[PDB]
Order: sequence, then C-alpha cells, then structure tokens
Amino acid sequence: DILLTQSPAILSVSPGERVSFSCRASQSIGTDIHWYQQRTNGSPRLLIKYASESISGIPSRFSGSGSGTDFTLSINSVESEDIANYYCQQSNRWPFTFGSGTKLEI
Amino acid sequence: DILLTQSPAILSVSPGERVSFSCRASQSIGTDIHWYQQRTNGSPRLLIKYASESISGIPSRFSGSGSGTDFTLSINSVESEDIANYYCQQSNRWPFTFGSGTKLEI
Amino acid sequence: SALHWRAAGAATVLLVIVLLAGSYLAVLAERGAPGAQLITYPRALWWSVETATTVGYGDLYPVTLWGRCVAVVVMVAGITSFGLVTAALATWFVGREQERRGH
Amino acid sequence: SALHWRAAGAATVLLVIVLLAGSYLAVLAERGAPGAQLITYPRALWWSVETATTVGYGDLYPVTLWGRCVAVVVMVAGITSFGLVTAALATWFVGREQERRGH
Amino acid sequence: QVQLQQPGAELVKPGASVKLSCKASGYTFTSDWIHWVKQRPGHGLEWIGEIIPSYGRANYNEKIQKKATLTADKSSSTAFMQLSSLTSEDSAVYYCARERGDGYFAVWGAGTTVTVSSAKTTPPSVYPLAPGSAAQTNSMVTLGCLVKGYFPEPVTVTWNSGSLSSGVHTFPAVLQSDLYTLSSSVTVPSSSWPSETVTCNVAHPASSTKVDKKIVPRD
Ligand SMILES: CCCCCCCCCO
Ligand SMILES: CCCCCCCCCO
Repeated sequence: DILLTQSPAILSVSPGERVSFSCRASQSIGTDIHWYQQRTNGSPRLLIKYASESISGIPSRFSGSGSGTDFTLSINSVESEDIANYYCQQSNRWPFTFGSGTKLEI
Repeated sequence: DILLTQSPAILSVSPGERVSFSCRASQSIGTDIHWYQQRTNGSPRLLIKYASESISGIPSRFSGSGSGTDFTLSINSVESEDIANYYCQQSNRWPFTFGSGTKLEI
Repeated sequence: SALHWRAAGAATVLLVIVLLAGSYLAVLAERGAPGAQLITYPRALWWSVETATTVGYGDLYPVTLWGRCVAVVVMVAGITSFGLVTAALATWFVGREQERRGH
Repeated sequence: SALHWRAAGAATVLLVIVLLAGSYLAVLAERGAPGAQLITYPRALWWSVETATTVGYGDLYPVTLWGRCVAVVVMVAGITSFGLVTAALATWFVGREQERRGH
Repeated sequence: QVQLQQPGAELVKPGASVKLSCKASGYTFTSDWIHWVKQRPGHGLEWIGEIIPSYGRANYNEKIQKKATLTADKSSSTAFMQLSSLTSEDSAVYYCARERGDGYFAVWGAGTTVTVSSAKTTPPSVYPLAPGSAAQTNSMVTLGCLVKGYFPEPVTVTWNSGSLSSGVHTFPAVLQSDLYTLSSSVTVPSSSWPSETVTCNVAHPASSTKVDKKIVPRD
C-alpha cells in the first residue's frame, strides 16, 4: 500500500504570504494525487485533482504541482478562510490512501 | 518533476588541473542531460548535449560523462576563461528542469 | 453489401462493445487487489485499446485472475476483428483481380 | 499495376505520413503533462514506429488523453497497412495458383 | 548573426504589467519551441514556460505562480511574454531560448533586465578619469570613466567602440538614493596614450541613450 507523508504537520505563515504543503509518496505515482481542505467541524472539500487540475468554485490562489513521488499544494497570499487541515490522497494503486494531513496557522 | 542536485556549489582548483562538476538527478534519466556555461553578466552557453556529445566551437578540454542518475562535466587543464557558473538541465521528462549551478574558482 | 464488408462492420461494432465492457469489468475485477493499477475507467479504456491492438506497452495490466480473463477476451476480440478486416480486404482484391483477368 | 499492389503502395505512403504527423502531434499533446516522456521529436518518431508495428517495448508511451488518441490512430494505421500488404500477397499467390492449375 | 534579439531593459511600476519580445533569425522549423527563463540577481536559472510558434500552444512551470502569458507572431518571427501585476519579486533578467524539439537550448537571447520600481528613469552622467599631474606612470597607464546617477539597471560600457577589450574591468553598480553608480577601468601601454585615443562608450537601454566620453590628460 502506498504511504503518503505530509511534513511538516503544522505550517505557520504571515497573512498574505505564499505557502506550500508537501506530500511525498513511498513509490512513484505519476500525477495521481488529489488535495482536500477540511475546516474545523466541516467535511473534506476537493481542491485540486490529478496534482495540478483546478476545480470549479475553488479560489484561484490555490494551485498544485509535482509528479512521481513529490507533490506540492500552494496558496498564493494566504488569508483567514484558508485556516484548515489539508490532506493529499492517491489513486494510482489499490487501495486509495490518505496522507496524515498538515494544519495551516496564520 | 525531476530535481537536479549540483554539489558542491563552489569548486576551487589550481590552474592547469583537471576539474569535475557533479549533477545528480532524483530519478533515472538515461543520458538526457545538457550542460551550460554562464560567465559574469553573460547569457548561458551550451557546452555538452546528451551527457557527452561535444558542441561545435567548444574547446576540446570540455567533456561530459554519465548516465542514469549521476552525471559529470569535466575540464582538462582549467584556465582563466573557464571561470564561470555551470548548470545542468534535463529533458527526459516534462517539464525541463535546471540544477542549482556550481561556480568555478581558480 | 457483400458478406465480408458486412462482417468487418459487425466485427468493429463488436470490438467497440468489448472495449467498453472490458474496461468496466477490468476495474471491477482489479479493485480489491493490493498493488493493482487498472483501477479507474479512463485509463482502463486506454488499457483495453492497447491490449486489443496487442501493443501492450506495459504501463497498465491486470494482476488478478478475473482481470486476466477479461484481458484474454479483449485480446482475442481485437486479434480476430483486425484479422477479419484483413480477410475482407483480401476478398476484395481477389474479386477485382478475377475481373481484371476477365475471369 | 493491379489494384492490390497499388493499394499496398498507397497504404505504405499513408503510413509514413501518419508516422510523421503522429510524432509531431504526440509531442504537442504530451508537453505540459508532468512526468510525460514522449516529448522530443526524434524519440517520438521512434515511438510511432514501435507503436505502428505493435511492438510497444514500453520505453515510451503517452500519458494524456490526446496523446493516447494520437496513439490509437498510429496503431490502427500500422495494423491496417501491414494487413493490407498481407492481403495483397494473398491475392498474388491466389492468381498464380489459378494459372498453375490452368484455371 | 544574432539568433534571438531581446530589448535590454524594461522599467515597470508595481502592480503594472509589461510585454517582452524575442525576435528570431536563422533557420526556423515547425518543430521549434521558444522558451523563457528567469534569473534573479545572484540566483540560478528558473524555467518559466515554452511556446511552439507553428501551433501556438504554450505550457508553463506549475511550481511557480503564473505571471506570464506567451504568444507568438509567425509573420514577424517574434515570440512575446506578457508579465502582469508584478512585484519586486519579479525583478530579474528574463531570457528567451530556442530549442529544436530535441531537449536542449542551442541558442539564447541576451536577456531583458526587468526592474519593478516606482522610481523614475534617469540617464547616467559620464565623467572621465584621468590621472593627476603627480601620478607617476610605469609600462602601463590606467584610465576609466565614472557612470553615476542612473536608473534603472543596467548600463553597458565599452572602450573604443569595443575594439579595446583586454585590460578592462567594469565594477558592479551600487544603489544609493534610488540611483546607480559604477566605474569602468582600462589599462593600456603608457606609450600609446594619449597618442592613440581612448574613449568610453556608455549605453543605458532604459533611457535609449548611448554617450561617448574621450579620456584626455588633465590640463
Ligand atoms: C469473460 C470474463 C468475465 C470476467 C468477469 C469478471 C468479474 C469480476 C468480479 O468481481
Ligand atoms: C486524431 C487525433 C488528433 C489529436 C490531436 C491532439 C492535439 C493536442 C493539442 O494540444
């Protein structure tokens, strides 16, 4: 089973600065990585699919990049509403697996 | 995306001695590596293509070797005009990427 | 018109049907097997085509018994269909040459 | 001369054209996709030939939707062309045997 | 002949945008791709994106914030890069390069220095540097020219229209009060000056100016 490592577990940034979340897979998985946002007491929400594909309704400051084993979710000019937990998930091999998540603090 | 590591960042050699620059790729890329020379205030200049292929007009003391993940650019009998920054670049997978560069000091 | 042209047409339609069903069934057979990669429909359809044409790059392939059985059906359907088209072309050339010879 | 020989000739010319266009289009379709390797023309032309012959070593292959569509066209063009040549050879042998039998 | 021609500089106010150009010459093939590379002062080379003129399709580096939009004019054989809503983080030299579809950058443009600032364009004042009357000379004599009060970077200093290249040092500019200042020095055989003229040529692309200053002994 593919292990997804998200480090650091907590990321602290000043308002308006760019921030990047890291997700590393235990083996090469092309671009089969997806990112979710989960605010306090809320359900996960799809942000980026297939490493860099934008989703309708998601602010343009959200983007993703990477292929192989290393992936990144970036936020241009972070703001208060971005405070949440972020998870990556892979669909390259069965079974689908999730990373441990990274929390964003401002 | 393929990460190209160039270490050390600075290489010091005595005049006339042989010198070798290192470029390591994060994954196996055959011989799809190219080397550029950039002098102070100048534009990059292609030195070697496909790891070891010589380019017309480039001094014969320049040669390259390697395949897979480890590549080397070598200069036989280094001279003053060789003082510059050297970069490797890969074209095995999209997108093309550059190494961080190594500076030559005499 | 002629039987060969009709048969070739039917074979092509049959193949498309096998490609779609094979894609669906391959995913159904492969999910549940740790390590399998033939597990999403878009790439499974791509897999079915490179299997039916016998190209088999090796980017995707079944690891389970039922996925492999599905694969064999797709292989045979592709080989048979393309072969039938070749036979239809041969029949067309043979008929035209008989005419050309005045037979 | 005969229709089959003409058709085989045309098929070969058509294939060469598909190989060149496919190479160009594959690169156009694949650049922009993180991880793709079918991104330079010399190797893309090599890829088109091993695809058209159905050898498919797996050293190179498309990862995008449009690169895969281009691949299917190359596959079908190769299979059809080589198949047409086989049909032409069959027609030639059939005609010669009819003569040999005095038919 | 120069394969890729790029303007020397562009001054941009924060928040504004600019359109860089890259005119190509030499053989042009349908398989040609034009690439753009960014280099901040003191930093390495960063790939921005590429465009294939024969088809007009462009791809961009996903690892960085998208600030560029690439286009190309097939008739004038010119590729363009539109940088929008820039910040000081966008100040750098932007190069265009040509790749024949085989993975390497065979030729590069000279690069366009883009400065994102609110300051105004100011051409430089060029003063001569001749030795004093008490300066004793040896086999060689050293002269130079002072280039100060200009903005933005850069300036290109040559000696005798480029015919004089050996024995020349041009120092890195220093910024003070929103203005740059630098000096260039040249050393020629003492016997050749002032017998043979020595002149410094200073080009400041941002202000479309190029002035000459002859170096003559102090009266
Ligand atoms: C003809 C082969 C049919 C195979 C069907 C496989 C179904 C697997 C379900 O788990
Ligand atoms: C017949 C298939 C044609 C596919 C053309 C792909 C063009 C991709 C451009 O981005």
